[PDB]
Amino acid sequence: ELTQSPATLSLSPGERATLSCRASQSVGRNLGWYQQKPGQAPRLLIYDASNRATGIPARFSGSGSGTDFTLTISSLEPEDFAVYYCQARLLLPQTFGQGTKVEIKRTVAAPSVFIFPPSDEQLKSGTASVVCLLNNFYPREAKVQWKVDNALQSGNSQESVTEQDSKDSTYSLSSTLTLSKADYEKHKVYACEVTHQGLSSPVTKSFNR
Amino acid sequence: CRLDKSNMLAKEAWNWDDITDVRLIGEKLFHGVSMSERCYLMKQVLNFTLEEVPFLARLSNRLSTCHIEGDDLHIQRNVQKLKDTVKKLGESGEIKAIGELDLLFMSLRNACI
Amino acid sequence: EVQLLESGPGLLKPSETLSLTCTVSGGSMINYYWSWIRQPPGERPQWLGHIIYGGTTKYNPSLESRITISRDISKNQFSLRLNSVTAADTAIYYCARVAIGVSGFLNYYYYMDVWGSGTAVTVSSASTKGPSVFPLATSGGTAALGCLVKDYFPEPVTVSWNSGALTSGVHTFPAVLQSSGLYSLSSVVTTYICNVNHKPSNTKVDKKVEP
Repeated sequence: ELTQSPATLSLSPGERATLSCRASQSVGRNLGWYQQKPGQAPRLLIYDASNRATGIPARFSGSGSGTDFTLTISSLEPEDFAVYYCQARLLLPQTFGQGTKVEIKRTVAAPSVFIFPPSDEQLKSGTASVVCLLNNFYPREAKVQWKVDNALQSGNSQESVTEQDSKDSTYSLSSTLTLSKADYEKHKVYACEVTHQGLSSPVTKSFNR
Repeated sequence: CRLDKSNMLAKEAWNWDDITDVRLIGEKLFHGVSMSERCYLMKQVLNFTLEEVPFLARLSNRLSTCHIEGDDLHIQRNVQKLKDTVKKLGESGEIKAIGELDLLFMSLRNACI
Repeated sequence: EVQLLESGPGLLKPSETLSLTCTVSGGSMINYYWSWIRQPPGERPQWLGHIIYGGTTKYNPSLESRITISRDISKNQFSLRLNSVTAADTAIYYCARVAIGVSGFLNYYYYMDVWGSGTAVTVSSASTKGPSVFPLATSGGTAALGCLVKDYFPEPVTVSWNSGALTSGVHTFPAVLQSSGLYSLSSVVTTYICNVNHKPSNTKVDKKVEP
């Protein structure tokens, strides 16, 4: 089986990147590396441990044999921040390694936090959505909690997170708490509280219905 | 022992047989067997096989004189693993054995030169 | 250059049969193997099976009782059939050409060297619904505004702002699947009109976001 390290590599553009794959039994030199960017199909990058596939530029190189293999990117370009997978022969059940995600490193950036109450158009539909937005933060790890008149909510919100922004290297996240109109009207205080290591304490954005 | 460099489907074989499957002729056949003794092991597989063609006998005849010194049990035990397998599959043993007649060649050549 | 084009339905209901076709252009099917791969959301790519030129197949044992792979050499196509689909079969499916040959010590190599662009397959019991579009009216000094694009099926929707004039500070979030089986997304930015298009229902909506 194939073990990739690390799960996530955070590096700066122009930096040299080194990714590892270890096989539990020898695969000789018959290891390949693949690149996948979000939205797209994987692509063969390196085959037989060290040969560049068609169209692959010179900053990509690979080495190793037996069990221990390395993929190097000598100078990371913007386009190189992506997931890299290893693969060797037809191994089942997992033909590919877990992947290493190469992420853009930057200095910590606290989220700007915003709360939006349900619009009036939606309430006369019977449903209430409350949106909390955490904008432009780094790193990815954030925690959002909803409280309705100070009661901690469970099971009625969902989150979504953007891909790392190409220009500023940040992430943005939404949490949407959903309840019925009736049930929304029988409470007053709606708060999302956010924890993130760029913040000096947890922060709350709230409104009164 | 030794043969020389000197000595039609081609290797389009993998269109017809899944290369990811187990083969009769494989790394394990050689386990524990030194480099200097591989052609001798590979003679035993040749002589089991034929005896249980023209190109083959030309290579075989020449290896009559091919032997090692001391005990060859570490070799014969590996060969017997092949024979047991080329029988236990019965029909399929025969046909599988017959089906890899070319790997026997690639391996023979490579060990004997 | 060799190109593989997947063709299949985006959407299936549970218990239907998935069937997909790959057309191979600009190359031949002899001397390669032909594989299907799928990538469930959040996961690595997973090999489903392959077929050789001669017609022999090999399958991922976990799909074994449901999967068939075939090929039609005179058409330069190969195909996947997966019976009795459930929500567990939701993924992006890819065809891939496999380069194989002998290597090492009586061994082999196996590289998926040319991939299709992928076809998203969703399995869901839900029906076609256009979205509702509602307005969303610390750090910076900054304010944020947005559109909540709610309760649609199936994917996708496209959003732009001021007819695509306004792109800076725009975050359009990936849709989330609600417990109702319907999608929801929001787009935000830190005159504002968001333009929501849902081809499947033919919803075009332009929503003015006001303070």
